[PDB]
Amino acid sequence: LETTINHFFSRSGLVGVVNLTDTGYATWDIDIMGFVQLRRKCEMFTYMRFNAEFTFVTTTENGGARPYMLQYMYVPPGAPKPTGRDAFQWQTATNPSVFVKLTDPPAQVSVPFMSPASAYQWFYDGYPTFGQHTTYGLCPNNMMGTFAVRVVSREASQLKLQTRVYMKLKHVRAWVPRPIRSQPYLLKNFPNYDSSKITNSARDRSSIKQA
Amino acid sequence: LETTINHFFSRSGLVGVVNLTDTGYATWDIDIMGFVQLRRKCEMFTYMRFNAEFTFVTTTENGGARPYMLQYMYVPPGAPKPTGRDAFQWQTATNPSVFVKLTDPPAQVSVPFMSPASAYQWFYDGYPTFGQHTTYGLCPNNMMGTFAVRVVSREASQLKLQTRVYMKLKHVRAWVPRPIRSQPYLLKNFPNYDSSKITNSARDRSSIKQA
Amino acid sequence: NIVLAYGEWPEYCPTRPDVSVNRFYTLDSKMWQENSTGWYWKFPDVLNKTGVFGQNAQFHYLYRSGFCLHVQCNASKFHQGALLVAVIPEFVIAGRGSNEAPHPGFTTTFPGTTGATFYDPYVLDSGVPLSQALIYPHQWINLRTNNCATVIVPYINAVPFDSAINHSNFGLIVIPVSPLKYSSGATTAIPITITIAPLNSEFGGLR
Amino acid sequence: NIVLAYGEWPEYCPTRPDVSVNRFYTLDSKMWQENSTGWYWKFPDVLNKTGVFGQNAQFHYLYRSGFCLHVQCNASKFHQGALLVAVIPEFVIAGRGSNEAPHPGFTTTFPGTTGATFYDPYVLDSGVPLSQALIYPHQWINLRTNNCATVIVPYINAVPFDSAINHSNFGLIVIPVSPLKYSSGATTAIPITITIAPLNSEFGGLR
Amino acid sequence: IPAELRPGTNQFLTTDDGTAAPILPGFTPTPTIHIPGEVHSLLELCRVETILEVNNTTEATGLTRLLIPVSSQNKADELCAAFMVDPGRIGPWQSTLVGQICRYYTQWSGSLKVTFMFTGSFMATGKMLVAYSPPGSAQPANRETAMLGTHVIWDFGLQSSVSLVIPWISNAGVVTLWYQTNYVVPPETPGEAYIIAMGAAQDNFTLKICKDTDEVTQQ
Amino acid sequence: IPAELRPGTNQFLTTDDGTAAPILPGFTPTPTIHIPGEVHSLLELCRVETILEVNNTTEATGLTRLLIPVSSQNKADELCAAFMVDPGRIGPWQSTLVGQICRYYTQWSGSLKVTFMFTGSFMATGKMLVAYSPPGSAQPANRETAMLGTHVIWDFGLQSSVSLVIPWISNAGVVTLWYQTNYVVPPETPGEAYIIAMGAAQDNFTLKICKDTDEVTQQ
Amino acid sequence: ETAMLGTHVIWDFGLQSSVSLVIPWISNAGVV
Repeated sequence: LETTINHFFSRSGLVGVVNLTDTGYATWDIDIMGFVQLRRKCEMFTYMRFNAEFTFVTTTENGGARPYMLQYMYVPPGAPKPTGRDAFQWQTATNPSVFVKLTDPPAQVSVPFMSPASAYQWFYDGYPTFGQHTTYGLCPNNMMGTFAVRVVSREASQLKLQTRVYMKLKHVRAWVPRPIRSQPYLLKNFPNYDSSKITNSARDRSSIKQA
Repeated sequence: LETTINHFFSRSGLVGVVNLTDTGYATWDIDIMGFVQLRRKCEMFTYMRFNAEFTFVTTTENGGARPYMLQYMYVPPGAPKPTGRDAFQWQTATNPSVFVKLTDPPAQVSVPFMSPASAYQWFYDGYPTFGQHTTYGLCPNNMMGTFAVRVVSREASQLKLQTRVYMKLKHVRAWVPRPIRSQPYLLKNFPNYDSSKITNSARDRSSIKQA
Repeated sequence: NIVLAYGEWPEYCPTRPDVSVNRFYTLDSKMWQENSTGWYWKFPDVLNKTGVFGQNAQFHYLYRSGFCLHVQCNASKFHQGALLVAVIPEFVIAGRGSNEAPHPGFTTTFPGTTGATFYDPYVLDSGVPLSQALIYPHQWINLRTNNCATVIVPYINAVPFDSAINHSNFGLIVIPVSPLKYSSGATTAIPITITIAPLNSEFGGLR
Repeated sequence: NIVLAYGEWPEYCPTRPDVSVNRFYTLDSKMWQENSTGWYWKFPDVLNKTGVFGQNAQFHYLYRSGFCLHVQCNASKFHQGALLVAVIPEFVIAGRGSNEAPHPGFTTTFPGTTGATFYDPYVLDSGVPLSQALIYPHQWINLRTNNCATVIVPYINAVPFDSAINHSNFGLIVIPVSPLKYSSGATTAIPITITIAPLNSEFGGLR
Repeated sequence: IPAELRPGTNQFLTTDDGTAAPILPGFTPTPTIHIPGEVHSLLELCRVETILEVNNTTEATGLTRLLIPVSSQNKADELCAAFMVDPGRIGPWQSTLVGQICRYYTQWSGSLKVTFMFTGSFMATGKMLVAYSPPGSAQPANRETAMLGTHVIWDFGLQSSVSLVIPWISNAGVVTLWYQTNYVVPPETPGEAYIIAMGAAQDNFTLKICKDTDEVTQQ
Repeated sequence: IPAELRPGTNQFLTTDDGTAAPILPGFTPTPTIHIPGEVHSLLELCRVETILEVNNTTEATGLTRLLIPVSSQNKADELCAAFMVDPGRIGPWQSTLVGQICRYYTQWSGSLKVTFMFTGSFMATGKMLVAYSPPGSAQPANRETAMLGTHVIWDFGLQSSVSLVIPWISNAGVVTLWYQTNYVVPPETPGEAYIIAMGAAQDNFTLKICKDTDEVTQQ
Repeated sequence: ETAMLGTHVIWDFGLQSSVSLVIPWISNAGVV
């Protein structure tokens, strides 16, 4: 119908704004728990399994420009990330690149499922000492890579660019449910909550009668 | 699966940067042993057989420009190479050309298998005196041609261009194996090694016990 | 009667011990007074350093077993109040600070054979409201009608074999929803006791 | 027993000589002392200017033949150390300089009936570590158990016919992996002898 | 072959089906296994009973707001509790689960049910009159004009948990709990019990147009 | 016919399948022949046994670092050699071949085996105790606590080459070689032998995500 | 704990009212 779990995720929304200066490049980490619209909808379920697909959108400040051959890259988990704009990590063969102009219609690229375990895990309870490859509740089976946007020129670009990343999900299967979050979380990677001021769930009224 | 020998080569990486000034043209030789990422992966095997396919990428310095009708050419092995920018080797019929603007999406062109022997040979042991058509270990059954980039105009281009060449391999079949290179080579076309300082293969430790 | 977890019988598809570890265990009987506030245990950490099963999970580093619980509180007919027995998979607790980043540490997150104590019950000490906390397999123990709960839990993990000291498969919680009330002239402490029995253990690895 | 090269019997699909060149040859017996370091030969160069086969490869300029080797060192039961017999196709040696470009020349790269000597053993004088050098057809000669090795090599080349003075199909290497040790009161030199026999020669061309 | 380009060449419609080129050709995902408790559609969340808040009064704080108080002192004919039956609208139905996943999905229709259960002693015995009025009016005033509606006489001694099926709400309706009789306890047993509430939705409960919800934060 | 253009018109994805136009139409490649020793997949390289370095000590230089020394002077109970079983991680496993082609291919799982063989005289005779501990602990201390693990009693007189199958490494584990007994030689035979090591991988050894490696140079 | 690891019989007052126990094979001690 439309209440099945495939349609419940299959809208694509903003994830992260990645902007560069000329350093000359702007890296970014894949983290789908960026905003709060999507973190509350994906800690609904414990174990997930899904193929992503991205879409980059470039807008120069003041809007629109003459073309340039900016590239998008991708790093699989377990590989070193770039450091400078001209280092030799931009010429390896394992990192798939995407060459796309400004004035062309936007770029789109899929990403398959990238974990050694047979599902993702948004809740881990243990220590990674003799685990998978302080430290409470952080597993290395969740990182998915980087992107490392770079403009292609020999020198002197001076564009002051800005990109966006839209993320769709596909073929998503869930597993065992969990109740929804109701305390507004503070840190990014922990379930913490300001326990000095615990908020309520229902707005109050006068008394128990007089509905 | 993905460990078969067809998938092990089928990523496409950088080979050579070919840049021109206005001389007005920039020639280049086909040599897949350019960098060191690919030479170590292709002296794995002795005899190979594969169809290449190229892709040129043009970027003006400062990035992007108004269009120009730059041409790419190709010379088969056994034909004279161009000398000046306006000589009569740019109007022969045996040399297939490719006319591509700047602002269009990049150009792509395949190359079939081009040797009289039924396989390539990355190791020859002999002298070419009465051979195939000092000189130790150089066979003329390995050259594959040139490209000779040229901009089309009557005079006064003044663009200061820069190109790249990406190379994919296809349908590659190998033959008899060889062990990998472990001494960092000095020359380009010889197996030489700095024998005054032979490097090791394993980093050292304290003693033979205490693993 | 009995209530399974998600409708699945515990079975198995490495060494395989038998009836010597099919014996029942018995943890310590707690004390639920007038103003207590809840407990939790985090299986299968509490069966370490104890008994025959302790000498097969301390020296092996692969593990798979589904459990079978039996929670039982003994009280006469002049006491009132209802408990709550739920089995939460992947039970993650978080530190109650605000800022840096004060973690729980170790002495709370792995209680061992003594169960810990909830600090703030209304939000399950994990930012989740208790009102929605019956998605999990639950079972009301209600001191006017029945006083026994029998949950059977199969092995719920993505990887088919994990270690048994680092990881923790699930947790068992006990919360007093209605506070206990009695007229004067009776006992104060209604005890709460637990019985745990491993069903299909299947160990792997050596020392 | 015998060990083939890559699992292929030597056969043929021009003149075709017979049993007059099916006779065994015998190269000179080397001397492996306490501190020697290795030899190599580069077939089929060493059968030139010798015997009946020499008068059919010097005056013809097409060639095809697969060989059959028999390496045998004679030693009593009070000596120790193990050799290594490997057959490397397309054996290319390189000059040991660094800069210009000092080539090996000629007197090393084609040794003829006297085998040459490795300068640096650990890297096979070609930039390849010896630790990985058992991808090739190898055969341990180990002086406590056996003292014979029988390799049969078919014709491995891309073009089905090549010349026999310029080109060189493969090479045979002999390396002492364990150094030779003996108590005093014995011999010093354990000899090493080789036997070569062409199987299916098939020549072409005239003068 | 010839072709033209219609309107709609270069656009990005954000509700799409066209696959991209996969960035890793020939990759093999790891094969799945059987993990129990697998959810096909999220309509099998809002059929599972969750504890409804009622006593959201200012005075009640902590765990004692999941509980409707019943007191022995109160005499015949005093209203015990009342709450409107509307999922999603801000009130008692917010702490449950059906009141959460209809803060998505703008329009709905179905048949919610309401379940009660009791947490007194074994000796106590009284009655309650669970009443329900249609949404055209407000709550009743006297005990007679709730008896003429749709009542279920609930007992403490025989049963211990009664249910009720409200037919066909849409995108109000007021349930009250009249006190038929004063609480009866034998001596030395405390005269303060607590009636907790439940809540769910039945099988013919449907949803419509998707929509994002109203949280408090933004990051 | 009409058509539109989706997102992804002008791009160059670098992991592609679309063929270009051939630059030489009607060309005939030369027909191949049967060249022996043809490799289909490179998994048939890491099943061929290569010599494992062990004695990577500072003192040993040259060829004498492929060799574990055994000495007659040493008395009962001294550890002969030990090395961690991890392909790819920088240590003894780097000079072999399995330790090379798992510097590509980030993740792996399988079953490596380890083979020994001996290079002494024909008269000498002793024993060795090849031990192996699971990766949860460090190396053993005394000879008893390696006997309780998984040992193979290896002999010089009867056999001359023993093997061992380590089950299921993943992306440590320590093998040692205890000296059961002092070396016995008859007079006028030298009392210094050498045990070389081997190494390979068995049939169920798999690989995953491709990656470039760490060389030293760049040109 | 170290009596739970032996041979125990959990006896109840509410359900039963009389439990038994079978000690195997005394001879010519053992502590209950």
